[PDB]
Amino acid sequence: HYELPWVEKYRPVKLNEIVGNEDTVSRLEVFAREGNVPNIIIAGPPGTGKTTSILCLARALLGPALKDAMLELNASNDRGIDVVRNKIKMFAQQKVTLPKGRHKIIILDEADSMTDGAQQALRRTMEIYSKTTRFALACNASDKIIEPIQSRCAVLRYTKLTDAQILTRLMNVIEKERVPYTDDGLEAIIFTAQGDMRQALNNLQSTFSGFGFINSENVFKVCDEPHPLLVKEMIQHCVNANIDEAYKILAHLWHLGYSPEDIIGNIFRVCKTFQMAEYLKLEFIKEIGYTHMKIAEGVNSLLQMAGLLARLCQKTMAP
Amino acid sequence: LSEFMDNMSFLDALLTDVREQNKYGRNDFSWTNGKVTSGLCDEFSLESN
Amino acid sequence: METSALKQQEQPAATKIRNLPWVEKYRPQTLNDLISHQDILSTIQKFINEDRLPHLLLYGPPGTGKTSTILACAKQLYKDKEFGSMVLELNASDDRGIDIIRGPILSFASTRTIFKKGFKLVILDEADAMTQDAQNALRRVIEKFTENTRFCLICNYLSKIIPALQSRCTRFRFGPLTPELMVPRLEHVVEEEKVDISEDGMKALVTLSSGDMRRALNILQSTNMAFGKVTEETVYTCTGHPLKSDIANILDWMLNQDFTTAYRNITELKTLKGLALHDILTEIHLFVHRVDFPSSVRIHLLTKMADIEYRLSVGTNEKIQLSSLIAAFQVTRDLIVAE
Amino acid sequence: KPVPWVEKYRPKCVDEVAFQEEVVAVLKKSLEGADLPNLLFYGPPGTGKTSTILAAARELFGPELFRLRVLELNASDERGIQVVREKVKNFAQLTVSGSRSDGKPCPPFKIVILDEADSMTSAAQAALRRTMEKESKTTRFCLICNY
Amino acid sequence: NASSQRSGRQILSQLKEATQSHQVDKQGVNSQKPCFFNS
Amino acid sequence: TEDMLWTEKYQPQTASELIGNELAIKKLHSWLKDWKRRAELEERQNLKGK
Amino acid sequence: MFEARLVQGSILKKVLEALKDLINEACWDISSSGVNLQSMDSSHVSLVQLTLRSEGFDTYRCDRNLAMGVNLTSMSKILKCAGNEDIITLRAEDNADTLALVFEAPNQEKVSDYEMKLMDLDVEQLGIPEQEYSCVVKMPSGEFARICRDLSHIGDAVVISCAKDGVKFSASGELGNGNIKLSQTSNVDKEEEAVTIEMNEPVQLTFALRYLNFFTKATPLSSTVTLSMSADVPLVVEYKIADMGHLKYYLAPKIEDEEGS
Amino acid sequence: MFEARLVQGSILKKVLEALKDLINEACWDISSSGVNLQSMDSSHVSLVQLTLRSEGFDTYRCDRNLAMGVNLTSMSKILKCAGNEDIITLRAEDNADTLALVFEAPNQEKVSDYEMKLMDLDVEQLGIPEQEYSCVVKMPSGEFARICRDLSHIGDAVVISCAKDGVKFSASGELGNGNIKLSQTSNVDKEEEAVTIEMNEPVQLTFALRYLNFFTKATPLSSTVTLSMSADVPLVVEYKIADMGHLKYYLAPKIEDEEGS
Amino acid sequence: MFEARLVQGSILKKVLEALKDLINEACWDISSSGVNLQSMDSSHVSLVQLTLRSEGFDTYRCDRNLAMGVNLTSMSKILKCAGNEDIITLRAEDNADTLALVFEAPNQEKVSDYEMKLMDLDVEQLGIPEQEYSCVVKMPSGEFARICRDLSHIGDAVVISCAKDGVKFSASGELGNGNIKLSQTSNVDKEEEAVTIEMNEPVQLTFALRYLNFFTKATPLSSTVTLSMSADVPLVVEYKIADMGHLKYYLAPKIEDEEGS
Amino acid sequence: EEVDVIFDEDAGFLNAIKTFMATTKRPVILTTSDPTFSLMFDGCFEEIKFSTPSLLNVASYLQMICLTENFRTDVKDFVTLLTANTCDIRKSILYLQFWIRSGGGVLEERPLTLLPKCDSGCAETLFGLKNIFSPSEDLFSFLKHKITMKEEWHKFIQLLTEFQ
Ligand SMILES: Nc1ncnc2c1ncn2[C@@H]1O[C@H](COP(=O)(O)OP(=O)(O)OP(O)(O)=S)[C@@H](O)[C@H]1O
Ligand SMILES: Nc1ncnc2c1ncn2[C@@H]1O[C@H](COP(=O)(O)OP(=O)(O)OP(O)(O)=S)[C@@H](O)[C@H]1O
Ligand SMILES: Nc1ncnc2c1ncn2[C@@H]1O[C@H](COP(=O)(O)OP(=O)(O)OP(O)(O)=S)[C@@H](O)[C@H]1O
Ligand SMILES: [Mg+2]
Ligand SMILES: [Mg+2]
Ligand SMILES: [Mg+2]
Repeated sequence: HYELPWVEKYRPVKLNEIVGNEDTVSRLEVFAREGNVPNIIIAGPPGTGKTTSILCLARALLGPALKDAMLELNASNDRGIDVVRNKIKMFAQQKVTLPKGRHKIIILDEADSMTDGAQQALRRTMEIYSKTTRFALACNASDKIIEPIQSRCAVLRYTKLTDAQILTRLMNVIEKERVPYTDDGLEAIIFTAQGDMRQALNNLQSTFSGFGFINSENVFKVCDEPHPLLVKEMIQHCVNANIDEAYKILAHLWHLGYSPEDIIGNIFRVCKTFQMAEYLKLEFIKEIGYTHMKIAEGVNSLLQMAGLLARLCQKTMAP
Repeated sequence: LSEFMDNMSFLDALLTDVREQNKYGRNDFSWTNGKVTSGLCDEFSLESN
Repeated sequence: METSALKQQEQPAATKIRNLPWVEKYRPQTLNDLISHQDILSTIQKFINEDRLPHLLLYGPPGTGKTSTILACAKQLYKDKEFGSMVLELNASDDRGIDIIRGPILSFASTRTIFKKGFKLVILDEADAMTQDAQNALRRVIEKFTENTRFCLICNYLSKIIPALQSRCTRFRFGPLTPELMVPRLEHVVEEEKVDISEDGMKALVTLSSGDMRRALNILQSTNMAFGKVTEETVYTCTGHPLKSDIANILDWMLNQDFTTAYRNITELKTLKGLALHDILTEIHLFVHRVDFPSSVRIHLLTKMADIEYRLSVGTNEKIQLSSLIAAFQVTRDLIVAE
Repeated sequence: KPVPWVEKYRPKCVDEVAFQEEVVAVLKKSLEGADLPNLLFYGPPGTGKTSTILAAARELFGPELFRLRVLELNASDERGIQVVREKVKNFAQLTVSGSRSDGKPCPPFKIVILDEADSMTSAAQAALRRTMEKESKTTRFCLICNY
Repeated sequence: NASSQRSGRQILSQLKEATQSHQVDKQGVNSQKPCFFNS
Repeated sequence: TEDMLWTEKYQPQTASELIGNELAIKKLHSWLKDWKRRAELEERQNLKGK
Repeated sequence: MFEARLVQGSILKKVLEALKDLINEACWDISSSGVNLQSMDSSHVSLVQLTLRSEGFDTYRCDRNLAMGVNLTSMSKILKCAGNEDIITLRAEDNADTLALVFEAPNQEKVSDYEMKLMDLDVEQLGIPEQEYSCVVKMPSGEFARICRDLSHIGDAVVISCAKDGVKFSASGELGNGNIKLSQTSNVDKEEEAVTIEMNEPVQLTFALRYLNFFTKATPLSSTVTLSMSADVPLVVEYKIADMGHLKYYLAPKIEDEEGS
Repeated sequence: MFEARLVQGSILKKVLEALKDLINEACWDISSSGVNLQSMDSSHVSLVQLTLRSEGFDTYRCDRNLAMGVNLTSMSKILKCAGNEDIITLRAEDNADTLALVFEAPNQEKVSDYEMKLMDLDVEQLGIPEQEYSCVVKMPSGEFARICRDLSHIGDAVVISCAKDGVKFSASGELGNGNIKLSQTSNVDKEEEAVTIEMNEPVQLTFALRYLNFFTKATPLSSTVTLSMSADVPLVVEYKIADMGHLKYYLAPKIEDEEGS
Repeated sequence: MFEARLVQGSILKKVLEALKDLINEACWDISSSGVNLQSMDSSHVSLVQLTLRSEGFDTYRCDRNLAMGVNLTSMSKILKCAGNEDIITLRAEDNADTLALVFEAPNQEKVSDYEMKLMDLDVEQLGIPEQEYSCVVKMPSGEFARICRDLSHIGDAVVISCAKDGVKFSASGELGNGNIKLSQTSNVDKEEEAVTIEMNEPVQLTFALRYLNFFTKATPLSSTVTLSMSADVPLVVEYKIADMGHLKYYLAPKIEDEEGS
Repeated sequence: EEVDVIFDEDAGFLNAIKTFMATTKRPVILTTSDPTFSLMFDGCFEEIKFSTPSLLNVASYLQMICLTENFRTDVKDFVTLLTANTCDIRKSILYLQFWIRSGGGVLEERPLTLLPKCDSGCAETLFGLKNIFSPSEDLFSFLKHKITMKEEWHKFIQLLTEFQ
């Protein structure tokens, strides 16, 4: 009777339903099929399917013994120095009977939140006990993991999902959930989720639960981003070097309450796929990045935004 | 070549880098230190990055 | 620890004979009593009434009414006899590290309710001040206990929440109040409070507030009790904002006279009014788009003032930056005037 | 053992700062009522704002309770406003009983003299606003700036 | 190892006689590696 | 049908099977050979005493 | 304007070491019926309900209803230097912000006057009606203490199931699951107490280890304790004090999910 | 299915109390002959070989000769709960990941089922070969305990010397010697106190004292202890628990840095 | 040629753990009569007097009056290596620059000789008025220790008011005033025990809490302690070591102010 | 192992191993990767330094481990693989195991005398570049030719982001 969220209702249960990162998922498929998995560290942006991949790999490796031979430690658990000293080492020393080629799996999700002392301790208990237990860790920023674990693991790289893949799985969810839609809503959802399947599914469920129809207007009424047509008209006026209309639209955006950060983010995201010349795109990107670092450093007012607008306008009128 | 290397200098100088360079030592090729061993305490970072 | 009793009886604490807290005088009570963001409130009430309430992310500029809104939702969803057994509210005042997520949050989200069966609610005020690892634990607490309890995160800046915590929730922005529907609140309070005010006072009140009622009422009562009358001059004196006539005279000096006389007059007025260069730059920037300039002049002025507002942040000598601000206009528009 | 010259010949009480007429008058009116409101002094450096507020603190309190009941802080702390807010919270939470043999008991509010208040970002400024509103009737704030 | 609790009193009272004395088992299974630990 | 990581599957049993750092491993091997000679000499002295 | 006399300080020191870190702030409500304590854990997972009569006191007298609260750290720290056999006095005014624990002499030599500062915190009466329970059993304090020590000593989740045969205390932990079975026919020899059952339908529930451990700090209040557990109503650990009053301990069970197919 | 029934649980409690801080983990090899526990210590200087034959148990059934390894910290924390007059059941399957200890308490029906997990021990079975020892000493165990105490105050290393009149336990110290001579006390009332020496030839070896104290802490297990000592072999300290089995302690001698002439 | 011999090694450990923090440089003054300590606290608020006579020592020798200064952290590390039952010799020379602490072996293990430095900054001559006190009281040591530990959690200053009824240790602070009174005799397991008072007039004074916290560490010095307290002269908390000598700690009161109007 | 790793639970570890230094009769070995621990530790010990091994020798050994698992390959790919891992033999061996046991990346024949098909392309999958590009595409082939389509631009941006 409970509405399971479409993130958890339509999570993949096999490794052949994962879209994106075809080579790494194919290697995970062959390692789930044959066995003898190495200690893996999967790194990538949020939402690309790392936890789902390691869960499906653990399930396909273990089977009925998944309740006994798998120990899962997320960021919501303790994962302290004494936890690594006692619980993980005791699970590694535990005797579990498994078929040939199958080892126990200690999943450690979000190794970024693992403190450096716990990693320093986890080195040797990862090293010696590899005859019976195996380690599958996952992170976003692999630099937060100390170098000894990266030495003790195999580093698998996850990339941002290409828009075709997120479109295909969005269509799969829609055809399995009879969602009424138009192609404008598809483009709006793909825009609001930059290679993030979790954000796309959550936004789609939110607009279908809110308004019941999938078009651009409803999606930007629920996601509530600065509208990409307004930002496209900004960039188009600045291509023509019309500072008056561009500042008119940006004053409209500013008076709607959008922060400097997501305004310059949306300007960059629209400007990346804008239809103009390569050199003008390069200079536009350079000035956008300069202004974005100015917003990052702490100065974030309307004056900086309009100054970037003036620089983008003057890059056209000056050779 | 000069134009490209000018944009590359622009990218290093007036664009933010992902990981904050010279965070624990100074810039490369220096003999002050650079043997920055990783952390050794279980207390969390609590940083405001 | 604690820190809730002081606020809890700080809100009903007044002299009631002499003090006049006009901000606390007019407060919303329920969803039908917050006359703003009707789409958001109707959507949240429809989510509640269908028992399809998802994880909420209430974000926006402060003073727009997020916490009172979710308090109204919590009071309407659960009665007073089971409010403490079903609603868990936390702020950033009780910050001891990342153990707040593994403490009350993880224990409360991992058990049923006690007395009356139902889904519980977690309210987290100021969630952007939470560290990245504490939020990385809060997303897992959200993921594994989404059926039993729902999470409502109130924050001020959306960028400081991780993409996963955003992607587990639906986002609702409390935007600023359009000045129109804001003005009826001001005329209601002046008609109740018997205050002398002109239309320039209303323009100043809707300009400095930039879409809020709390600081608007603060400015209004402060100017009223300090002067007895509310006009453009008295408001910008009580607030201590750059007066429009002063910025107009600054622009006149930069646009008519030579370098040195303009420099001396501007420096004299700056030390006379205590007016910084950042606020001069902001108000002159607002002034530039109103005064009819050519496109190239407008572009050049905007670029130069953006550069000066960047240079002022790193902490140089403001005297040299002020003289360069004068130079930015002397280069183009006084040359065109001489032409 | 000795003190620097700048803190030595500053005026001991109010009305001894020259060239100011109405500021010291309103300060004396506030001190006669034994209630200093939240105070903001702006002016160029080396003018006497710090001298005036320190003289007012010495006049309203006793010299033996002068240092114990005021707290000088700067807003340019490198660790954000969390350390500043925790210092203000610690100072406002601690209460020291005082007695003056001159004949006037000490007022209950404590004094936080905060310098360089104009070097403050808007988020930190709103945090300071909510901190001052939390301690409205127990601690009266002093803000020193040029702009 | 660092994975084990290695405090001063534990390591001396559990491993001093490894250095000060002989091995009771000297023939047979001796190429095996006791990783010192205390629960 | 293998249940070993390649680090331990191809674990060097002898120090001569190691690659690189030749001076270091010969120094270590000479030091440990001298310690073995000392232990054997101690056992010889114990057998001579009794 | 409230006053109270207490025959022994042992009852108070035991009821206060029962709730050291379980309860952040202790707020007693006063009435002509008696002294009451409706408190709820800061993590909002467990509740304590201490109801003591007026006649169990030496002399009880009130003038008006009032609920006063004290920080439990200070209320604990003043007690560690207490005489267990001492008569004690609790005193407050109608609108004063201070509560006085007038201490008599544990060594026939001293009169002490301690004051504690109240705080101004909201308190709402958690109006639970007395509903029926599917399984009501009795269990000694020492045995229940030992078994809670042993179970939280091995595992991190005390799984208690009440059936017709007895009460099964299980603990499935990382080290290895320990299961304990009591019975109706069993009676201990340490205090000569018999586990008797009033079973109606079999019920299985899971609770946190630490919170039961904190609940189980209350052994010297009563010789025996009552476990009341229903299929939906949370766990009740109830100590009945000899002529003094009654104590009630509510703990909501953990989340357990259906195993996927 | 491995099934063992200890008729009296105190003996197993006592042997774990004798070796609680000595050995890291207990490995059991079980066959039709009975339970054997040949546990190395972590410094690998001492080995405990405790044998309990099949006929000493009430019931016994093994279908396959097996070996398990359990950490003795867990095996120490379990057995505090048991009484001194009861029976113990050790249960395991032919291929299982756990072993169950079942305690039937002296109540009518109070069953404790502690299912302890098995650690995957990598160390194979370690034992010394059988050999005749030149010096055999039959001697009271508690009198060994008091000698071990006296030398434990005096020193930490014993230069023990066997002579025809008995074994002399000589300490080493800068100024303090704990030289305690033992003579023939065979003509005495109780055969446990009587000391008989069957030594072939004298031999001199040095031993640490903490391990001797740990070995002699098992004095109430057996009435008397046999001491087996010979050249270049570990010292054997053997206790015979009458009708339940026999336990041996193998303690290695200290190495000696002999100086050349 | 200075050689003092102490009958028990626990005396230095129990007198010196008090001197761990209050004194920066401890200067022994040796003469024909015995050993004197005139310790001058670095805050210029407290004094420590120790008189240790020769007849308490098993052996004591001296040729000329000397003063030896030892830094506070320099002997604390070297005293923890000496047991309580060890028999200690303090040895100093006339013109050399090392202080030798020769401990008897811990249960005849090995002789431990430790060396340190005896250069004093100055003799630091100080005069004691040998004044007469209006309040002298015999009261247990452990009672004062638990009074200090109870009032320590409140604040940093403690006010005492000695009257003919008894003493009244009071400590007002951030949370609440704590008050302990001592009157007439006391009922303990021993037949005789009393806070006995001989006194002229009631006086009250306020002191710093932390200084009494460092004099608290001299608790095992005696079963009971002496309190001398009067209108102006500093408070004496005097410990007798039976035949050894005596110890007297002075601390200056914190003066109070009265409102003129 | 890893003597430089001291926690607050390891109370007085250094003094304990200094007592082990003083009162040993058996060999004691210390292993640490921290160069500063040679300075902080106070004691008498023989110092042995392991330098970074030569790239070509370890590359030949890794090619060799590939051969004994019956795959042939080239030297240069393990050279850049070693360069990316800073000549770490453990990381290279583990990634080589993961890479060989997944069945190979690209089947290209390269007849060299100095026969089965070569298995070049290890460093490309090491950096995750095969998740960005088609298996027909090569890195330098993509980089040398002119980029015109939107998908090639996205591939270029994702490559540069993965390296940034
Ligand atoms: N490649 C994918 N194919 C199909 N569904 C996906 C994919 N990636 C994400 N999803 C969906 O998104 C949900 C959440 O993905 P997760 O794996 O939890 O994200 P993540 O990779 O773990 O990154 P985190 O958890 O934010 S660090 C899954 O349950 C799927 O429903
Ligand atoms: N839409 C509104 N109309 C009128 N008054 C409002 C409105 N929103 C907020 N207020 C006032 O603000 C008070 C509380 O608002 P808050 O919920 O604190 O604002 P906020 O959006 O949560 O931002 P914070 O709390 O400063 S982070 C109310 O009692 C009102 O006095
Ligand atoms: N009008 C005045 N009357 C008396 N003393 C003065 C006057 N103007 C300046 N001073 C003295 O000048 C010195 C410096 O002034 P301060 O008040 O300490 O600092 P300031 O004027 O606030 O400038 P800051 O603190 O750098 S912003 C002090 O010793 C003052 O007593
Ligand atoms: Mg995840
Ligand atoms: Mg709010
Ligand atoms: Mg100043």
